[PDB]
This record gives sequence, C-alpha cells and structure tokens, in this order.
Amino acid sequence: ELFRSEEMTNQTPPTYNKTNKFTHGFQNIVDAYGIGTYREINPAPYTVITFPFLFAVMFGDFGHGILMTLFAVWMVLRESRILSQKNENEMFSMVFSGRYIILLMGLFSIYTGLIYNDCFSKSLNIFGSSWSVRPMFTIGNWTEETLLGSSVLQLNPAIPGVFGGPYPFGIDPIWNIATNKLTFLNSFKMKMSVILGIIHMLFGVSLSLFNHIYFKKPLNIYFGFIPEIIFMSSLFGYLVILIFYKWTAYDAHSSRNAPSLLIHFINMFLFSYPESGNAMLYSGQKGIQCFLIVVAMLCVPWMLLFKPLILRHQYLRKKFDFGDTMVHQAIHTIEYCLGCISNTASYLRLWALSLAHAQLSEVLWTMVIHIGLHVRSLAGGLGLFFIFAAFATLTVAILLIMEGLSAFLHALRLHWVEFQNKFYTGTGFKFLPFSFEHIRE
Amino acid sequence: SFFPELYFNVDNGYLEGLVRGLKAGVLSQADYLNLVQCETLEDLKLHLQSTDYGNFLANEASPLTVSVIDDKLKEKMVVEFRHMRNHAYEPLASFLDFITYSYMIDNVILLITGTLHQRSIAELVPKCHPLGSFEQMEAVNIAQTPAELYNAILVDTPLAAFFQDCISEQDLDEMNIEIIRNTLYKAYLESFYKFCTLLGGTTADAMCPILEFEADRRAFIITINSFGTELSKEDRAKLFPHCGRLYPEGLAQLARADDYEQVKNVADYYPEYKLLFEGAGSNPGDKTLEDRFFEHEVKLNKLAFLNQFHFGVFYAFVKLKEQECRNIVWIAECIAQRHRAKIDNYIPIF
Amino acid sequence: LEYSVVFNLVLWIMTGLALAVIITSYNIWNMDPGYDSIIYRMT
Amino acid sequence: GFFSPGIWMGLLTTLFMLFIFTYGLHMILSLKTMDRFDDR
Amino acid sequence: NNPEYSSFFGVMGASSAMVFSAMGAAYGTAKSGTGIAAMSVMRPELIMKSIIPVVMAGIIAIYGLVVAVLIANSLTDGITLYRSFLQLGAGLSVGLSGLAAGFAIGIVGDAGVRGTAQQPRLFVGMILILIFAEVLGLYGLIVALILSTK
Amino acid sequence: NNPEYSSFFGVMGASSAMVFSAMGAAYGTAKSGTGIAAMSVMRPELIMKSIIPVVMAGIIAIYGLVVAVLIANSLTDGITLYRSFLQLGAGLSVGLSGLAAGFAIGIVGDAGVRGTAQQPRLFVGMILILIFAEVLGLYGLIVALILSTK
Amino acid sequence: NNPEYSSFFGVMGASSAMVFSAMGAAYGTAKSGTGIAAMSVMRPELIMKSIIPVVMAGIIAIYGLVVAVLIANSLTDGITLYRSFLQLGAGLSVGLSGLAAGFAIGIVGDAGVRGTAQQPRLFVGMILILIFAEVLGLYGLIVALILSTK
Amino acid sequence: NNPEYSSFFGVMGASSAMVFSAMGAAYGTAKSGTGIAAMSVMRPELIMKSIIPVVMAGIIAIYGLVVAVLIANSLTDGITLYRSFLQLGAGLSVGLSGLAAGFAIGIVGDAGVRGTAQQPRLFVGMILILIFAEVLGLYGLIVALILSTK
Amino acid sequence: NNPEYSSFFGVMGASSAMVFSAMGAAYGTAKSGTGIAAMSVMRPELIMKSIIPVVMAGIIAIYGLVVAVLIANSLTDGITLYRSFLQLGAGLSVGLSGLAAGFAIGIVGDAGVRGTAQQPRLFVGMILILIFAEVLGLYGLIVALILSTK
Amino acid sequence: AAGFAIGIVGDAGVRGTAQQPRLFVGMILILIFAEVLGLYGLIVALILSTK
Amino acid sequence: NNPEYSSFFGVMGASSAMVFSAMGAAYGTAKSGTGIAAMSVMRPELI
Amino acid sequence: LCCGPKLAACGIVLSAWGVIMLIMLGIFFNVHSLIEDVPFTEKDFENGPQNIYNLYEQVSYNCFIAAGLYLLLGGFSFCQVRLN
Amino acid sequence: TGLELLYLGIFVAFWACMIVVGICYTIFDLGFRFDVAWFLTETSPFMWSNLGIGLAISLSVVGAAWGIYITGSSIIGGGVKAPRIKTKNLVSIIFCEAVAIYGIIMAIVISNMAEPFSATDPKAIGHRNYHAGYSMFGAGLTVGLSNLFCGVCVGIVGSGAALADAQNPSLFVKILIVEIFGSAIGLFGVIVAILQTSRVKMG
Repeated sequence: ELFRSEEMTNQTPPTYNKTNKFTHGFQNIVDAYGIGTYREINPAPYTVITFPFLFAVMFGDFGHGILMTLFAVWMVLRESRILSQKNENEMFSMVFSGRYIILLMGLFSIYTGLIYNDCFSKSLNIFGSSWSVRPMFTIGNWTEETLLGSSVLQLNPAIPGVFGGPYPFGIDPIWNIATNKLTFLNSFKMKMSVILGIIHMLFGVSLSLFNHIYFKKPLNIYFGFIPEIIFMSSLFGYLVILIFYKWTAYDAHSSRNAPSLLIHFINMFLFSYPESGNAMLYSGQKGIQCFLIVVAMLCVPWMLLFKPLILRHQYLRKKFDFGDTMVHQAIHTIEYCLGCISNTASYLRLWALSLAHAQLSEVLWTMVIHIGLHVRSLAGGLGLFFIFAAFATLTVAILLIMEGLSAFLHALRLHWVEFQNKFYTGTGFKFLPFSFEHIRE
Repeated sequence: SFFPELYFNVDNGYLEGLVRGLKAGVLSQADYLNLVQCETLEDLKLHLQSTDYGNFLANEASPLTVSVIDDKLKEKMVVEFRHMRNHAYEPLASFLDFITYSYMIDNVILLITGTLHQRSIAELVPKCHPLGSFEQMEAVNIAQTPAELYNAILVDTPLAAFFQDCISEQDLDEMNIEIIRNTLYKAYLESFYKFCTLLGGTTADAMCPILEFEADRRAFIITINSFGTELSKEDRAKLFPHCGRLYPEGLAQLARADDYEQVKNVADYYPEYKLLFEGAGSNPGDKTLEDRFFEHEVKLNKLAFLNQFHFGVFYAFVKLKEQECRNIVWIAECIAQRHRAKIDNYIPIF
Repeated sequence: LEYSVVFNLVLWIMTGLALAVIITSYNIWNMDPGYDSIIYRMT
Repeated sequence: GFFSPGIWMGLLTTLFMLFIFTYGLHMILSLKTMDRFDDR
Repeated sequence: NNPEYSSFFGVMGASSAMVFSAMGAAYGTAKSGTGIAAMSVMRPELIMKSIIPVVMAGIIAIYGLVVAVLIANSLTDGITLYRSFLQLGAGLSVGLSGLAAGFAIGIVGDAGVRGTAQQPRLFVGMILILIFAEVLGLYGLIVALILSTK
Repeated sequence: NNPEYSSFFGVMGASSAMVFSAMGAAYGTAKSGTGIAAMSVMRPELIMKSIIPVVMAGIIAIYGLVVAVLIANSLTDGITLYRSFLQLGAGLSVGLSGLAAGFAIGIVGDAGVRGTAQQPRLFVGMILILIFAEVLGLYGLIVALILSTK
Repeated sequence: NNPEYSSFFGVMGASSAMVFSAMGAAYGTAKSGTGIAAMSVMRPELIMKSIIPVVMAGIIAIYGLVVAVLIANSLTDGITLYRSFLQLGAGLSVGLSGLAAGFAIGIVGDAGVRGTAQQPRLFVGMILILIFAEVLGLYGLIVALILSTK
Repeated sequence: NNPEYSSFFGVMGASSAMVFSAMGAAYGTAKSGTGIAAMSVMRPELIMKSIIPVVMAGIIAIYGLVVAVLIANSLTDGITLYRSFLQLGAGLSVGLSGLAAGFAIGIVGDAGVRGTAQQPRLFVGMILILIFAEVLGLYGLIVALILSTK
Repeated sequence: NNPEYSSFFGVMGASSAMVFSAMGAAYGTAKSGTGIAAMSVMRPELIMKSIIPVVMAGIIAIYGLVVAVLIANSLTDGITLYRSFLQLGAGLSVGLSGLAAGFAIGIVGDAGVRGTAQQPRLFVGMILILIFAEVLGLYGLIVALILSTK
Repeated sequence: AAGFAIGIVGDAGVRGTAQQPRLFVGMILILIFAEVLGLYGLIVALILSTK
Repeated sequence: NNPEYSSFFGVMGASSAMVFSAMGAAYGTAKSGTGIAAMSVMRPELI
Repeated sequence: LCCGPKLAACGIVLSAWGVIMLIMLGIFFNVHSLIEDVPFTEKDFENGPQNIYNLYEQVSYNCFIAAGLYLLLGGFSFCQVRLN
Repeated sequence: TGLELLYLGIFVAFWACMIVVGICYTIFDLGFRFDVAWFLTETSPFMWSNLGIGLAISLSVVGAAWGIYITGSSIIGGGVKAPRIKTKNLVSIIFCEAVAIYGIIMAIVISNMAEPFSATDPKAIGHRNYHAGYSMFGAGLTVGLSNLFCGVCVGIVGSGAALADAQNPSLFVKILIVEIFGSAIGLFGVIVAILQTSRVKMG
C-alpha cells in the first residue's frame, strides 16, 4: 500500500496530497522539484525518513546534532507565539516551517554521530575499547620503546596473537586519536557511502514496479524494470557483496598484497584475468566476473530497443513514429545505464561531506581550543574561557549553520536527482480548491 | 574564430536568454490572422490579449483609439529595452547605446529647429522619442539660445562626436535641417559599423550584413526621392554611406542618375537588390519599393537569431519589434478607417 | 662557484621588477583624462 | 652550469601555478559593475 | 638523506590551496554583489535570499582553508620529497578546483539574482546550479585530502 | 652548515605580504571611493556610512602589516632555509588572499554604496557581503600565522 | 640496454593524439550543435539531416582514440626510443590533423545548417564538403598508423 | 657510427608535413564551405559548381600525404642524420608552403564563389586564380620531393 | 673536420626560401583575388586583365623555387659549414624579401583593380607600381644567387 | 614618472586655463609637485652615485 | 667570506624604493590634476 | 547596561554552553585519569603514569575556572534580558 | 586589449629567446650542453606523477565548471518566460558533472598507484619508476585536458538546448543526442588514460 494522490473532479487532474503540520514541510521540498504525476507514487512518505538519514550521514556529528535539535526545539517552544504574530522575515519563516524537519535531521545526526563516536571530535568511551592489549605490546620484544618513542609513533600490529575483538558499538574510540584514522576510518566511510548509495537507488527502482502495476503497463516491466534491475544487480550489487566478503574473508594474515576490491572491480569490467601476480578474493572469481558482465550486456537489448520493436509489432497488427520511439528509448537506456554509474559517484557525497565535516571538526578543535590549554593553572582556565567562547562561535558559524545548510542541500540533491529519477516521473497540476484563506483580512 | 562562444555568456548570458525568450513572444502569422479577423478595436484588444501583448489598454478611456494602441505598443518595447539596457555591462552596453543613438539623432534634430525658431526645451521634450531621454542638463534650460544647445551637445551629449561634420553653429543655420539629420545619420552609421567590425567575431558577421543593407537601402531610396527636389548631385552623394556594397562602385552611378530606371540599372548589378526592384511592381494596387525593403530587412532580422553568441540579436530585437508595432497599428488603422481590402499590408515577422 | 644561484636570482628578480615598471609605465602612459568637460570644445 | 635540478624543478612548478594565478586574475580584472540601476 | 628543496614544494602547496580558493570565492562574491545591488533596489524583499551565492562562495574559501591548514600542520624540515609532492598536488588540486567553482558560483549567481527577481520560480534552479558547482569544489577538497595518506 | 642565501625567501615573504595586501586594500579603496564620490553628491547623509568598504579595505592592509612585521622580526642571517620557506608561504598566503578579498571589497563596495542610495534597505546587505570578504581575508591571516611559527 | 626517459615521448604521443582529436571533435560538435538548435527553432523538419556533422566530429574523436590506444597498448618500460619517436610522431600526426579536420567540420557544419535552413537543397553539397574534412582526418590517421608500425 | 636521437628530426618531418597540409586544406575548406553555404541560398543551382575551391583545398591535403608517406617509408633507426635533416626540410617545405596555399584557396574561393553568383562571367577568373594557388602548393611539393631523395 | 649541424643550417635555407616566398605570393594572391571578384560585379570585361597581380605573385613564388632548388641540389653531407651559412643567408634573403614584395603585390593589386574599375587609366599605373614590387623581389633573388655561389 | 605628470597636467591645465584663467596658479603649483618628484630622483642619484 | 655580487641586491633596493613610489605619486598627481582642471572651469573657488 | 535583549539572550545561551561543556571536560579527565589525551603534555614525557593523573586533574581545575567565568557572564546577561 | 598585448609580448619574447639560445648552442658547437635526457632524469618522477594527478582532477572540474555557468546563464535568462526549462534542461549540467566524474575516478585510481622509491642516484635506479612516472603524468594529462574541452562543449550545446526548448518543447529530446557525443569524447580520453597506466609499477 503506497500513498497516492486523491481523485479530483476525463481531463488530467491536479495532484492533491494531504499533509499535516509535520509532513507539509516534506511535501514542499518534494514539490519544489516538481508536481508529481496523477496517481504517481508519492515520494514524501519516504522522504520523511530517507532525507534526515542522508543528512545524518552527511552531518554525522553527535555534538552538533544535539545543538541542531535544541535550535529546532526553541522554534517549536515559540510555535504558538510565532504563529500568532507577524513574520515579515521570510528566512525565519522558512526555517520555522521546516522546524520539524530540522528536529528530525538532528535526531538522526545524533544517531550517526554516536556510532562514529564523534562529539566535537570527542570519542564516546563505553569502557569497551579492547582493540589491543598494551601490556602485551611491551612483552613482544618492545622494551623501553618509550625512549625512542620520543621521535617515533609506531603503528600497533594486527594479529600479534594478543590483539583483536571489535568495539561493542561503533568505531573503536582509539581511532579518534590515531595518526592513521585517515586510512582506517576514511576507507570504512568510503565503502559505506557506496553501499548505501547503491541500496537507495535499488529502492527507488523497486518502487517503479508498483507504479508500473498501477498504470497497467506490463511492457514497462517486461522490457523496462526487469532488464534495468538485472543490469544494476549484476554490476552494483555484486560489488557490494564483494566488499562484505573482503571484510569477513581475509584477516591481517594476508595483509601483504591483500586483494584490492578496486582493482578486481576494474578487472571485472575489462575481462582482465591474470593467471598470477594478484590474489583473488575466492577461487573461481574470474568465472563469476566474466559471467556477470556478459549477462549485464545480455539484458541491454531488451531495455535498448525491444520496447519500440514490440510496440511496432503490436501496433501494425492492431492496425506511432517508430524512429522517434527508438530515439526516446535509446536515450532513456543511456541515461539509466550511465546514470547508475554517475549516480553511484553522486552518493560519494556521503563520504565526501562526512569526511569534510570530520576535517572541520578535528581541525577547528585542534587549532582553537587545544591551543587554549596550558600547564599554568590560572592562565589556562582563563584562556579556556575566552578561547572556548570563540570556539563555540566558530562551531556555529562554520558547522551548525553553513555546513548543516550545505548537507541539507546535498542530501536534498540526492533525493531529487538520483532517487526520484528512478520512479518519480512526469508532472501534474497544482491542486487549488476553493478555501477560506482570507482569515486575517 | 575561437573568440566567441567562450566569454560571451559570462556577463551577457542572462541577456541572451532573456532577449530570445522575449522574441519567442512576438506575434506569429497565426496570431496576426486572429488580429485581422476582428473588424472591431475592442475585439482586437481581446484577441491581442491572447499573447504576451495585452492588458496595456486597461484603465484607459472607454473608447479605443489608434493613438492609444500606437503609444502603448511603443512604450512596451521601450520598457523592455531599458530593462535590458540597464542590466548590462560596457562590453555590451556600448553596442546598445548605438541603437539609442539612432533615436537621439532624431530628437536633437527636434531640439534644434525649435531652438532656432524660439521654442523652449520643456515644450519640445514631450515630443521626443523615448530612449533619447537626455537626463543631462545644459541641453535643458538653454534659454532658447542655439549656442547654448550647441555647446551643451558638444560637451554632455554622447552624440558630440557625430556633430564633428556639422559644426560652428554656422552649419546649423545655413544647412537644410534634413541635410543636417541625414549627415549626422551617416556619421552614426559609419561609426557604428566600424564598432561592429572592431568586435571582429560573430557579431561582425551577424550584424554587418544588416547595416550594409541599410547603407545601400539609403543610397537607393534617397536617390529616387531626391529626383523631384532641389539638391546638388554632389551634395546628394555626400549623404551616401560608405559601409555597403555600392561604395566600391555603384554610388557614382546613383549620384549621376536622374531617373528611376537608372537607379534600377544599378540594382541590376546586385541580384540581392535586383529582385527587390522587380518585386516592387509599383502598380496602382500593388506593393512598392519601400515595402520590399521592409520585407528584406525583417528577413535579415529574423536570420539574426541564428547566432547565439553576438550582440546583433539585440539590434534585430528592437528593430523587429518596431516593425511589429507598425504591423499592429496598421491593423487598428484598417479597422478604424474601415478599409478591410487593405488589411494585408503588414510585414510578417515569422 | 654557485653561478646557478646568482644567475637564477638575478635573472628572475630583475625580470619581474623590470616588467612591473613596464606595466606601470603602460598604465600611466594611457591614463584617461576623461576627454570631456573642456576637451570636446578644444577638439 | 646555469640551472640545478632544484632550481629547474622549482621553476616548473612555479610556472604551472603562475598560469593558474594568471587565469584567475584575468577574469577577476575583466569584471565590471553597473553604469545605472534599472528603477526605483 | 633528504634531497634539499624537498620542503619547498610542500610549503607552496599550503599557500596555493588558500590563495586560489580565496580568488575563486572572491570572484563569486564580487559577481554576486553586483547583481544583488542592482536587483535589490526594485525588490528589496529578495535581499536576504540573494546572499546564497555568496555563502556558497564562502564554503569554497573554507574548502581551501582546510587543505592549507592540513598541509601546514603536516610540514617538517626533514621532508622526504615524496611527501612534499603529495602536499603540493593537494594544494594545487583544491586550489584550481575551488577557483573554477568560485567562477561558476559568481557567474551563475549574478544571472540567478536577476532571473529570480523577474521570475521567482527560478529560485530553486538557481540554488541547484550553484549546488552542482559546490559539489565540484568538494571534489577538489577530497582529492587534496586523499593525497595526504598516499 | 646552513645553506647560503637562505634569507632570500623569508625577506621576499615580508615584502610580498605588505605589497599584495596594500594592492588589495588600494583597489577596494579606489573603487569604493569612486562609488562614494558618485553616490554622496545625491545622498550626502550617507557619506558617513559609505566609508565602510574603505575601512574594511584598511583591515586587509593591516592583515598584511601584521604578518609582514611578524616575518621581518623572525629573520636572521643563519637561517636553516626551511624556516625561510615557511616565511615566504605565510607572506604570500596572507598577501594574495588579502588581494582576492580586496577585489571583493572594491566591487561589492561600489555596487552596494550606489545601490544603497537607490535603496537604503541595502545598507545591511552590503555590510553582510563585505563581512564575507573580510572573513575571506581572515582565512589568509590564519594560515599565514600558522605557517610563520611552524 | 633500453635507456630511461625513452618512453616519455611515446607517452606524449598517445596523450597528444587523444587530446588534439578531442579538441577537434569538441569544436566541430559545439559549433554544429549551436547551428542546429538555432535552425530547429525556425524549422524542425531539417533536424535529422543536420545531425551528420555532429557524428563527423565524433569520427575525429575516434581517429584519435584508435592511435592513442594503439600506442598506449604498445607503451612499455624497455622502449628502444626509436619506437617512442615513431609513437610521438604518430600521436601528433593524427591528433593535430584531426584538430584541423574538426575545425573544418565545425565551420562547415555551422554554415551548412544556416544554408540548408534557408534552402534545403544545400544538404547534399554540405555533406560532400564535410566528406573532405573526414578525408583530412583519415590522412592523419593513415600516416599515424604507418609510423607506429615502423 | 651514427649519433643517437638522429631519427628525431625525420619523424618530425613526416608529422609536420601532414599536419600543416591538413591545417591549410582545413582553413581553405572552412572558408570555402562558409561562402558556399551563404551563396547557394540565393543561387542553389550553383551548388554543384561552387564546390571546386574545396577540391583545390583537398589537393593541399594530398600534397601533404604524399610527402609524409614518402618520408615515413624512409624512416629507419640507423639514420645518418644528414638524411634526417633532409627529411625534416622536405616535410616543412611542403607543409608550410601548402599551408600558405590553402589560405589563399580559402580567401579566393570565399570571395570568388559569391562574386560568381553576382557575376557569372567571374567563374573563369576564379578558377584561374585557384590554379595559381595550386601552383604555389606544388612548388613546395617539388622542393620537398627533391630534398627527400637528396 | 666538417661540423655537425652544418647541414641543418643549409637545409633550413632551402626550405625557408620556398616557404616564405609562398607565404608572400599566397598573401598577394588572396588579396588580389578578393579585389578582382568585387570588381567583376560592375566591370566584368576587366577580369582577364586583372589577373596580372596574381601572375606577379607567382613570380615571387618562382624566385623562391629557383633558390630552394639550387640549394637543395648543392646540399651534401661533408659541408664545410661556411657554405651552409651562405645557404641559410641566401634562403632567407630571397624568401623574406619576396615575402615583403608579396604584400606590396597584394595591396597594390587590390587597390589598383578596384580603382581601375572606375578609372581605366589607372591600369598602366597599377602595373608600373607592381613592376617596382617585382624589382624588390628580384633584389632578394640577386643576393641569394650571389651568396649561394660564394 | 615626473614626465608623465608634467605632460598630463600640462595638457589639462593649459586647456583648462583658457577656459578658466584662475586655473593658471593651480596648474603651476601642481607642475611644481611633479618637478619636486623629478628632483627626488636627482637627489638620490647624487647621494647614491657618490657613496 | 662575502659572496660577490651581493651588493647588487641592496643597490637595486635603493633604486626601487624611489622608482616605484615615484610612479605612484606621478599617477596620483596627474589623475588628480586632470579632475582639478575640470572643476576649476565649473567653479574656481575650490581650486 | 542594556546592550539589547537580543544580545543578552545570546550571551545567556553561550554562558550555559560554556558552563555545561567545560565541566563535562573536567569530569571526563577526572574519571579516565582516556582517548582524547589532550591535557597539554610536555614533550619530554617520562615513564611516569602519575604524570597523566596529575595533568588530568590540572585540566579539570582549569576547566572549572573557565566555567566559573561563564557563570558570572550568564548571571550578568540574565539580569539584562529580564530587565529589558 | 591591454592584457592580450601583454600575453602576446611575453609569448613572443619567451619563444624568441628560446630560438636564439637553442641556435647559439648549435652555432658555438656546445657538447650537447642542453641535454633533454638530463632534464628528464634529474626531474623527480614524483613531480611528474603528482602533477598529472592534480591535472587529471583539476582540469576536469574546470571543464565541468565552465560548461555549468554557460548553460546556467542561458537557462536562468530564458526561464523567465519559460520556467519549464528547469524540469528537463538540468540534465545538461548532469552531463557536465559526469565529465568531471570521469576525470575524478581516474585521478583517484591513478593516485592509488603512487608509491615512494627510497631512491637516490638515478644511475641504474628506478628504470621502471621513470616509465611509470611519465606514464602517470601522461594519463593524468590525457584525461584532464580531454574532460576540460568536453565540459566546454557540453556547456555550449546545453545553452542552445535551453534556448530552443524555451520556444519549442519538442526540440529538447532530439538535441540531447549531441551532448551524449560530448560525453563520449571524454570517455575516449578515459580509455586511453586507463591503457597508459594499465601496466605500471611504482616503488
């Protein structure tokens, strides 16, 4: 059961979407892109959660997530005073109208920040950090290493026989103070963004099946949905499976010359299958790699030209610009196939913005508040006062406002372009009933 | 060359989209037909309101007249022009200034003559064509002193460079007013053409053909109309612009010509013009030469919109709408005067 | 000895400074007085 | 010699970024403001 | 064992990342301010909305600040050159990327401000086009960040 | 043991920071002053507010003075070269960034000041935009201060 | 043995071939697309016939790809230099020749569309001229293919 | 017995010959096609005659192919250098001379084609002048053929 | 004892003699043809006696052909260098001198033919003037012939 | 530098003076400043060349 | 121990200090003087 | 002083932020006497775990001093907005 | 044309000096003093690699960015009378980002191959490292410039698309075919860059 527009009273009706005090804002950001086709699947019920989630990934900051909610709460607490007043300031009105959107966005931002364990670059210690056993580090032929340590860092080895075990929840806090967090955690977020982006696209495509059923267009799935989803699954879902496989299949025991999923993915597409010199993820992978790419090609004829071909077949038997229809379908096929590749890149914004934010938080902390601390008691305390006040100011000016606004826009971009374009198609008319709008006049 | 199609849209991108979007709204042949199928001015309004034109006769006198339709149409395109002229930067604005110059030239002819025959500036300004404007003073409150108007023009009015041909005031009093205005127009056209050639990209190739046509048009029409008047052949030649196809050789024959046939014989050497004189049947119930010139000029102004990276679209834009205004008024006049058989004397603008 | 150092320094230092003068002279040479106010009458 | 490895490599990177600076500055200098405002 | 001059390339990276980004953001700001001043006279109610291109340009400036500081805090004396070229690439990569971004911001914003005042339905499109330029600038930042660990 | 002529880069830094910052402030000052002279003839009551672009231009110039002095006081004869590379980077970072800001100040000042006379509600909008240009200049100062002591 | 740097020239060849052919195709394509859009507003019935010039441009792009791929696959470390020079020449030959052809493609297609817009009978003539540009692209490709095999 | 890199000059010859000739033919073709498209609208019946300047341009392109191939066949590893200079001279001689000829081909065709439409008696004069341009192109071919076999 | 590169100077002479002469003749031809085409509209009877500037342009081209061939036949491997510099001087002397004449040929031909159209008496004058350009072209040939045998 | 100042000020000043005879004194004073700028060059050269 | 050519830089400094400032002052002087001439014709009282 | 009730309210919010965050910082070090490990250590850090406990106590002291200043600031701003 | 005159004067003097110096070295029979092999070998492959990487990413975004505002201005202007434009013609910008993406992917994949050498004296050191260095430089340059010009093309074409659609909604779909070719041109550069670095090793 999906939400669809209401019937209006054999002409194309306007699109009527019932909204309430909370969901109205979400419908508007959908309508800002366009008015949906009559009886189209309304994306808004999914936006209510999907968009805050994409923001929370882009804005995965536990500390700012709280501040963000508090801002929204302030507006809600004055809800009765703001509504029953004059509001000539349109920017205030807009954020007020979106106050329930902002609150939710903060709610998920806290969730994601908590798992990332970053609250103004602060980790969340649950007493579960057991990544390594330092006492055993020194036993492993490291005697008085802290003397040389004065000029070195020294990276903690994997599988020394004494380390291991995951952090109970989220990323082990120890990475928050590491010099190589920029490879361990950056890689994870890279893979996460790809996985989430692909899933989101597949969801949007799955919704197209329901739309194809509602309008009784069997052909739109026989040569559309089916070969399109086959293309995407065989290439993009396979990649996702490999990512999880790598995490679960190989340990540090093979870290040297460990298989690289990027290279295998490229070699997959190119049918490059070296006999030796590069370790494979699993035996027979080359056969699977070749199989999937060939099948992806085999589905293309359906999506590329068979739709106008069968329409010509059925048309002439029942009796349509065949050439023009070929042009339309060929362009559509290119957009879908090429767009999936491009769209995957689009969802790298989740990584790019999450990283960019993390860089702002780490640098803003380190180069502002950290320097305000000093071994001298009174000077340190008083310095923290003035430095913190400026620090909090910068956190608001840079992250809570500007970056929160950027992540808002970028997550909204993903909704409009990559998600909606899989099922939310066509246009409708504005629903404008008679109403007693002139209440104040 | 690689000069255009690159920096053009950096500043002029908005105006190019806007002006072509405005052109998209010009009356089509289908729309002119709906305007013809009226026979009533009130119905003419109602049918015109079907397009981007309309809603400009509202709140005016209940009786609908031609003078109102004429003034309102002019006002519409002036406002649109001023809008684009104000939202523009020197690289393009200077081009637009030349367009306004053509109207300023006519207006300063009005400022003189009246000044020469004791008329106050305040009385003359209301009859000046828009875009002349003359926001500068000293040209205002000249105290009906020709010297003060002449000095104010040299100093404040951008047309001062053009008046270098007509100088010292002596010229203003001794020259026939029409020779002065034709002389100033020549100076304008010569400078404007050179300006277009200094912008030696798409604009030069898209714009000059129209200016070259106008130059040759002036030579042909002036020569013919000059036959019945008192004017030395040499002084007539002095008014022929040099930015055209007749300048290399041809003007010499028009300057000597004393007959329509001799002028046509010159056109015979230029197929682009020969066809116009052949089309200008000039019968007692047919089209004439001026009509064929308008048809050709519009064809060129429409072809101007085949280039997406130049300034000539704005020149054609103004001139094309000016003819459209002539067309609309013509219909209103045909209704007002009840001459339905003469309705098909408008110049289609495609 | 160290020719490459004095050479590199003097060449690029004098070249940049010489150009700064050349451009400044150009900009001064072509100062626009406005060609108005009284110029139109003298012209 | 006239040039060292160091000097030459430095010049190569200097010119590349100098071209970038020139490009940016070029478009910045060729930037105009309005002569007049459209209306009141 | 460290090739001399090895630190020279690195320092230039931090500088370029900031300077080129400031140039881009400044260009976009200058272009927007011109359009804003002209538009706002007739429709002052749009003055607040018209700032967006400028805020976006400001983001470009931050993009550059992040790399310039990241590199600066990564400079040492005994730089092994390999690391230095990574820092120089990071600086140049974000610099030119931010510079181009800022130009797109400025040019689009100027037209967008005028277009929106004449046609408010264009407001969303204005933001969208600027949004794509901001995304392009982000790429410049990310690649500068990636090099820091290579 | 220290490389010769190592002071060259640091000295160029101190001078570069001051010169480029003066160039930026000078442009913004000259462009704003032009708008002020053209504006205030009609609206003399605004003469004491239209100076702001010019004041903010002076900030760019100070930003340069602070670093240029900071660098000069940091120079000696026996410089290890490394430090000199840092000094040049800091000098250029603030100078060229201030230059970019100076352009923003100038263009925004002119457009804003004249626009303000046409529409006084623009006054605050002009300041906000000019504030963004000042923030762009600040970023250059921040990096220069980070490098100059690194 | 095989000296160092010998592969440098062959790499420049493979790169040049692709870049200059891309330049040619891009110019011809952009110019043709401009003319086509302008015509189709006035009359859409000629759009299909006016497409060929765009493919003609793409051919230059392929020409360049064919050689660039041929060289890129031929590139190794142990290059005897002679082979690298042949690759350099082949790369430049096809790229720069395709550039000239693509320019002609652009100019002729753009003018051709305007010509046909007024008189459709020009179609066949305009295509024949573009055939000469395709021949110019071929000649470049021919020489490049010959050189790579020496 | 021979010096290294001696083959460098030869491959530059073979490439230069083809590239300059394509540039020459391309220019003449581009200008000729523009004039043809503009002219044929008024006089469509001349479309089958006004093509000639374009063929003349193709001759410049062949001129280049002939020498470029002739040089290519003479390219070896053990080149005596002397021969390579001759090959480079031959390549440049025909290429640059053909470039000059193609320019004239373009300008003369452009003016001549339109002049012919306005004056059918010009057809003979136009061809004769184009014959002179072909003669100018051949002179380069003659010298190049002499040098490549010297 | 023969210096390497001696043949480079020599072969550059032979090529330059041909290339620059073709450039001049091509320029003069292009300008002459343009004027002729325009003239033919009004005075078609003069078209045939208007080709002379173009024939004369060809004289400049021959001037160059003659020297280039004489040098090319004179080129050997064991050149004493002295002769190579003479060959370069001779090539440049005739080529560049003929080039300058080519512009005079072109400019005077254009103006002369256009004027002749109105004043047939200009023809003798046009030819005398063009005769002076031919004399200027010969002077270059004379010196080149003297040098190539010295 | 002084030559530029002299030339520009002379042109505008002399033409302006005919339009405004009172400009003569101001023109002279400004030209005096340009002469002082030229002298500064001489002063430095005399001190520097003798060092 | 003193690098030869070393004095070259210091001498160029003494010159540059005067030359560049002279160019600036000359520009400012000429640019202002032109505006002054225009003013005085309109009104000499401000000269 | 009035200063404007809009700015007094902002000061109250910043003051609350300061007191809450600074006290929290001192506590975290006091409990884990830690991942952050940013007490402003010396470079010549010896093998003395007690030095980490001691510096962490110093951080708590300094943080509470900063909070005390925010308590004074919040108090003053409180009266301003209430009286305004 | 003050800036164009400056650019030309520098260009001419730059190459004119190179001609004089080059010919002089020949004339005075210098022992190949200007040794290209020397320049190529002393110049660290690290610069060449990192330069090509920065070019691959930096040039590609410049192209996209160029085209974006080309089509942005046309859309915004025309859209005043045809607001429908934003519904469909935004795809022109998608193509522009897509050109940047082509280069971005390669820039990362290439940079993923960057490794230290622990090398000193080039003599018999890094034979393969020089090949890989130059190859990475070329591949980066190849894709960078190719995407640069593609982005300009797509912008120009998209501008016409917006202006056309404003007047006739039926023209949009047909025109899309031209931008697709533009994108394909950029992909061609990607194919070559992939091949150029298909068999390289660093370190």
